[PDB]
Amino acid sequence: VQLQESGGGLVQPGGSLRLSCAASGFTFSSAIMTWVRQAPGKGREWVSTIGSDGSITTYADSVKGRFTISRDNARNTLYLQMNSLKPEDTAVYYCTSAGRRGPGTQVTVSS
Amino acid sequence: ANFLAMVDNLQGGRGYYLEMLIGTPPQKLQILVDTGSSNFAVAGTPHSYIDTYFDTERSSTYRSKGFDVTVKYTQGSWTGFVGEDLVTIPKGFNTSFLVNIATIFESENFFLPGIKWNGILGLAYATLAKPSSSLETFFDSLVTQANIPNVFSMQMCGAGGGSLVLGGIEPSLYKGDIWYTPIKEEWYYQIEILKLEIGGQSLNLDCREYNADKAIVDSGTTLLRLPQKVFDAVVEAVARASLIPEFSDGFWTGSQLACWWSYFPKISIYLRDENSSRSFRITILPQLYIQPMYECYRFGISPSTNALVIGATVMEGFYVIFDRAQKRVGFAASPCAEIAGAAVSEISGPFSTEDVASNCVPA
Ligand SMILES: C[C@]1(c2cc(NC(=O)c3cnc(OCF)cn3)ccc2F)N=C(N)SCC12CCS(=O)(=O)CC2
Ligand SMILES: [Cl-]
Repeated sequence: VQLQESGGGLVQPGGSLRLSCAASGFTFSSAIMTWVRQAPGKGREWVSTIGSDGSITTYADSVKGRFTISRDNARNTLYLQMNSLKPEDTAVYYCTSAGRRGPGTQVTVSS
Repeated sequence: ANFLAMVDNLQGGRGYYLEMLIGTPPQKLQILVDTGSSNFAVAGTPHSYIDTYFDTERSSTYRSKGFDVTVKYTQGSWTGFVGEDLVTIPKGFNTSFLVNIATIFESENFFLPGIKWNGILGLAYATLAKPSSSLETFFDSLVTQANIPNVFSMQMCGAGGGSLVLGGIEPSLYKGDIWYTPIKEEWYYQIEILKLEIGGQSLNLDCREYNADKAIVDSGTTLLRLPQKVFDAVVEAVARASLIPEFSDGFWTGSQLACWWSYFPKISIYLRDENSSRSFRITILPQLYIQPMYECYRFGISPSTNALVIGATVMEGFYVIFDRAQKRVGFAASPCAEIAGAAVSEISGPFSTEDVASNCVPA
């Protein structure tokens, strides 16, 4: 279960990013996918989960209305569209599946 | 998560089960807590010997993966559809989590008559998950989605219900010290047994005999299962140490009962500490392995074709911490493990490991 995230960066408050995660070494079209975030000196925080066919999506209350999870099973890619970003959203965002995780992508929000 | 709300969340010698609410709207099922498997498997169809089952057609949020899973074994089988749905655990959490679920439609001797549970919660590692290790386990979903540490702990109070604390350790479920032994391999909760002691006398056996095939901690096994050579040594040592006129051959093998405690010896299992030069012993008194069923009793230890299984016979005496994060299994004596005002289990240490080999697992 190989995972590699991208699409993070340095943005302003009220900004936007689109995270991606490429997947390989497993049947991506049958896998539950989850975004998690981790900032230094803070607890691990679940962002969003999506079922294998993409129809069932769940979100943390901290990101509801602002972030959207999606996937392209044909392209073996998971996504996180991030809107209305604030300094509290600053963290490494990583994808996890079946106890494995990718190295993650840095999201930084600052004035 | 609330660890105090998880106290007394299991109902119980036919297994300890957790109330789990599945689908939309929620369907209440009773699910066996099993640290020796890794699938979340429930009853799918209307079967004999069960009260209720999970009907996927009544759940609006259920999604089928479009494939089956089959588990083969000597004394039976089970086949089921693999799907996905939202699950909540009322006694511990107040939000739903998206998990994989196997719905059993046919099976041989799986659901026994007079059993209250109608599914199994496999809490072992991804390695054991079927059809493959890519099928995300329930606890991996829970750790990731609920923001809990990668740790659970279990207490069984049937000999004295129980508690499955998902996310950590509850201080009210134990007294004294927690002793940790390393997880040698992450599949089952495999730990290294160094020595077995009956009435203060060590069995004159190579420590590889205790870890031949594997030595595991399994809440889904009823008895202390021992390999045939180890089992025969334990029976011989218990028989010699016992003051009374001999038990029958049938009592040892489980074909007949013994009807009627100082006359019976203690059984200690030595486990290697995180420091390899030290060990600690988990000790069960006769009340745990001579099990009530004139009062008649059954022998709480059985022979094994393959593995040494630390089942419910032993787990009844201890609060067991499955510390997956730190690759170790913790043990502390259960305050609820008490019959007739006497503690039916003990824990103690440290003890030296100078005489025994550095690795008792064969390689
Ligand atoms: C899933 C399974 C299992 C366990 C139970 N347990 C109990 O029934 C029980 C009852 N009482 C117990 O303790 C006393 F309360 C404790 N476990 C049931 C069905 C299973 F499918 N889990 C185990 N840990 S080993 C048997 C096994 C796995 C190996 S395999 O596939 O060869 C056969 C099935
Ligand atoms: Cl999955």
